[PDB]
Amino acid sequence: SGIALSRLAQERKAWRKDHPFGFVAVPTKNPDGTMNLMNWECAIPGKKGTPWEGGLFKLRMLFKDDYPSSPPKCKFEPPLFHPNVYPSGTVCLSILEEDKDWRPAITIKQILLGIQELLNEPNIQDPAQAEAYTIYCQNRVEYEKRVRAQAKKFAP
Amino acid sequence: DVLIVYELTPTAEQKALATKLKLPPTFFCYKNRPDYVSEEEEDDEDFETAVKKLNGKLYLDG
Amino acid sequence: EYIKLKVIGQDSSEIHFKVKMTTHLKKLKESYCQRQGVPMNSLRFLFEGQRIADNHTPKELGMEEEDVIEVYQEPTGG
Amino acid sequence: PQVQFKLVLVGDGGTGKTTFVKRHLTGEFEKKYVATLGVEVHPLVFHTNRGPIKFNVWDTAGLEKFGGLRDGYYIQAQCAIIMFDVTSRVTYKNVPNWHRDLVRVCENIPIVLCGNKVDIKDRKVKAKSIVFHRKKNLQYYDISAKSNYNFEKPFLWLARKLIGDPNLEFVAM
Amino acid sequence: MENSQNAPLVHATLETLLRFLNWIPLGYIFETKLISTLIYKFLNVPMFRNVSLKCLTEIAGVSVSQYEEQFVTLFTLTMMQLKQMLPLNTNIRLAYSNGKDDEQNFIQNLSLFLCTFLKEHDQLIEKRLNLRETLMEALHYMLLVSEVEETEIFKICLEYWNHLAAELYRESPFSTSDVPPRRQLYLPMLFKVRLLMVSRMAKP
Amino acid sequence: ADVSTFLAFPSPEKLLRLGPKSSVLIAQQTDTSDPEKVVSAFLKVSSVFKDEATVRMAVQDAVDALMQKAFNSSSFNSNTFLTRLLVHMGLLKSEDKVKAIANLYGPLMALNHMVQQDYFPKALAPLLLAFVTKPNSALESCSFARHSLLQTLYKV
Ligand SMILES: Nc1nc2c(ncn2[C@@H]2O[C@H](COP(=O)(O)OP(=O)(O)OP(=O)(O)O)[C@@H](O)[C@H]2O)c(=O)[nH]1
Ligand SMILES: [Mg+2]
Repeated sequence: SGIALSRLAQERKAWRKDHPFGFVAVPTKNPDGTMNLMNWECAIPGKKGTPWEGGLFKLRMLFKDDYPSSPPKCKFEPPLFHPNVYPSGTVCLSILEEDKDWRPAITIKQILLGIQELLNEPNIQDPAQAEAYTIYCQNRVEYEKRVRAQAKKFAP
Repeated sequence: DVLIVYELTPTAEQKALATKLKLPPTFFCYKNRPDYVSEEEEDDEDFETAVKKLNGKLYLDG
Repeated sequence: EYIKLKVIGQDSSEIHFKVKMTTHLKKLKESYCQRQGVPMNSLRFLFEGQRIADNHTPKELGMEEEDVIEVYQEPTGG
Repeated sequence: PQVQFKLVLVGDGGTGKTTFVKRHLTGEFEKKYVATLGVEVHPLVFHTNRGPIKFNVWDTAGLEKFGGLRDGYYIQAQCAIIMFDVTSRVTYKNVPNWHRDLVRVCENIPIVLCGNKVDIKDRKVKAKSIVFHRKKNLQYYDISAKSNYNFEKPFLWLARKLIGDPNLEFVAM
Repeated sequence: MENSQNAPLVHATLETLLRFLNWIPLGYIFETKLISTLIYKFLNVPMFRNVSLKCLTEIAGVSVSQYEEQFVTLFTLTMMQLKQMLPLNTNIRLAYSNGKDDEQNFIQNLSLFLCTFLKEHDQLIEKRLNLRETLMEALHYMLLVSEVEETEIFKICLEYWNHLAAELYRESPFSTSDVPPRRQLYLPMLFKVRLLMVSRMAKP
Repeated sequence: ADVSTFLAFPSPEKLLRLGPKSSVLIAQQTDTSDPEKVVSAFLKVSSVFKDEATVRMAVQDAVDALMQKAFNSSSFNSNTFLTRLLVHMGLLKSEDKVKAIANLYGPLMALNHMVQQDYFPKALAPLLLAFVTKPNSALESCSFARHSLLQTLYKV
């Protein structure tokens, strides 16, 4: 019941006091004028030294009532050009996958760091969208050029 | 030989709290470090303000 | 011959490990993996940016005492 | 003979190129090793059922000291024999280098890989280990200048390839 | 290889790719569309058969576990592209006996490719049940090429035959009755190998 | 009137009974505004595909009519249709796991026929090529259809 709200509030406190440099994990305020912990708006910086560098990508995150029993649904908004991101923007990650690598120990900070490290490590063996995978396999430098173009588009 | 020197551990109260929420044992270690102050409770932060605070800088430089 | 090294996990966690200059690094690796009930394959270790092999030794990179080691979790997409 | 073909005989030193040419030229076996200085050109004439066939064999020097105008000896060559020694592994390990030098000048010519000295009991380069000619589509023959084993097979294959007559055979006259 | 319409230029590019395949990281081979391009754009063209098959043989000789579906699709696609140019009902003996040098080189390269790929990934091919017909057709090609009266080609085929016979014997050295699971696959075609060995026996 | 009844449990013989009316009855009945229904209709029509000369011609003309009516619609994104088609055939994964089909012989033959028609965009060829050369167990079952489709794709 209150376990979900307490965990969300405590991890938000921790994020405010301690969080990685360049990330944002702001929980969107409820329309009435109070905190809405279910829906979070986050910002992930493209890892430095990679074509994704120089950009800050938004990411909405929705939690369930059974959290941390079930993982949260993460959706890039607008959707990114990545092999492992669905057209609707949902991010396919094993950690976020309920039945593969989900553990209540994992927190929002670790989820965001994993997503950041996913951007430069696409899993083309099992792609999530057709356009990104096709461009990745056909011509790699075209994929890099597209990634840089969108990063410039998504730059702060 | 290969051995371990020290491993951090937070306060027992935070140990119990993490157990209650099934959080990592060392989750609360942040507040047990120096230069720690009372917990401001306003959280009047919107995504726009958080983006602005970055001031267009998000990467450390050497 | 026997020096301390700092390993910084992805959970704002710092750990000090005593190691020789010739002994294999993997011995430490597994330890940090079992700290949070995690297997060896899950975690990733970086020192000075590049990746550290399991069987590598600090002698090649000349890891001085109290040097900083970063640990990342490699993600698997679907 | 009017039909003349240029044959380039390459390989390491001491593998038996000069002895192999001399056996055809005069039928005598040379027992002493005198290193060739540069190149020696010897005309060999065979009598096939279709007439005389002449090879102007350019027997080169396998020692690096006596190489001479090494890759300049391969210009306008029409057939080649790369010879190594079955009693010496180093000679077989160097076949790729001779083949490289040969095909950098002569893009498409018949090539025979001859493993000489097969009459010696202590054989170091075993038959199973000779697999270079496959991906290069060369012919291969175990020969022996001392025992006349497979003596004329290299020249017979080269003549069949150059003339274009698979049913060609040598008739002594 | 995907825009040029100049035959010598594309042939030179393939000839250099054949050399690059010796050392380039496997990521450039199995994580792109190189295999598909070689199989469909150049393998069927008569003037690109030999070099394309050499490139495919170089690829097939790589023994690695991280890529096993690419080897599976390297086989089925190659075999399907091979029975449209070398029909199973062809008498390779007579055809090779009176044929151009290009065709003979292609036959030798095909023997090399089949021998290499089978020796490497026979286990992978056997594991998949729906690929049984393709494996049987590859063995049929190996049997057809074993009839050619060329010593080098026959040695290339014979080394694979010896490899398979030794593997089956080491599985179970007893005469057929149950039967070992791996031996049951080759039962329909082992008498053909026995007949081949009895028919072309060499002088002792 | 029985077009819906056939679509419920498609069978090779039931298609024939419609006669030449099947060319436009299938196109008219199907709702082509939403690509999901277009893909479902395409799969149902091609499931009964057979090498018999009469049946294959009926299937191919029905498919041509259905796609001609589908592709000449401004409110119809082709990429969505291709992604859904790949998802249903099992070549690609989806956010909501829609159960794949068993045999791809019919769908692959219908695609091979479609690729050679004018209305088929010249921009979806690379996606089909990438996901047909993509290794998959469901594809190796039908090697001939896959090979013919790949040859057709490499033609264009
Ligand atoms: N036992 C044995 N000895 C051989 C055979 N063929 C050649 N030899 C010996 O090998 C030695 C080297 O052969 P040569 O022809 O003189 O040397 P080469 O091939 O010309 O090499 P270079 O002159 O250095 O380029 C000779 O002295 C022969 O006695 C053979 O078939 N059997
Ligand atoms: Mg000499």
